[PDB]
Amino acid sequence: EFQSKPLLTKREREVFELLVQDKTTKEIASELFISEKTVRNHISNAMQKLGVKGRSQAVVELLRMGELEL
Amino acid sequence: SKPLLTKREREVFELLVQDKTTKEIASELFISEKTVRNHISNAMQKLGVKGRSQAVVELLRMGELEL
Repeated sequence: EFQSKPLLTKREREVFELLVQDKTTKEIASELFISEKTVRNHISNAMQKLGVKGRSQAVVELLRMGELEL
Repeated sequence: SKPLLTKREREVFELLVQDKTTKEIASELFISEKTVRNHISNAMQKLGVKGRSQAVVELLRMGELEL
């Protein structure tokens, strides 16, 4: 309706939801049927969108924003 | 189940979730960057996880960190 689209794309969110369950990037790639490079690319793009340098800070910010659950 | 962090280990994570690099943490807590990495590693081992983000998520789960 009028709310803006989530900052994360669908696939970025899937990667992050696996990330918080302790999966390695190989396991995420295997689960999502994509290359590891693609997993890294998704993590990288999401952190450039949040303007943070590390995965920890991406997770925290995403959690603050309601874009990721736990 | 419930692993206990020392004062320093908790402090490092508390600073970590405020978007500080290890360099900055080292500066604020008046210790070396090596010592900061050591506290992080030892916390990760107590928590049974593989990286910093997983440590943060497990501490959030247990109620030992707040955002």
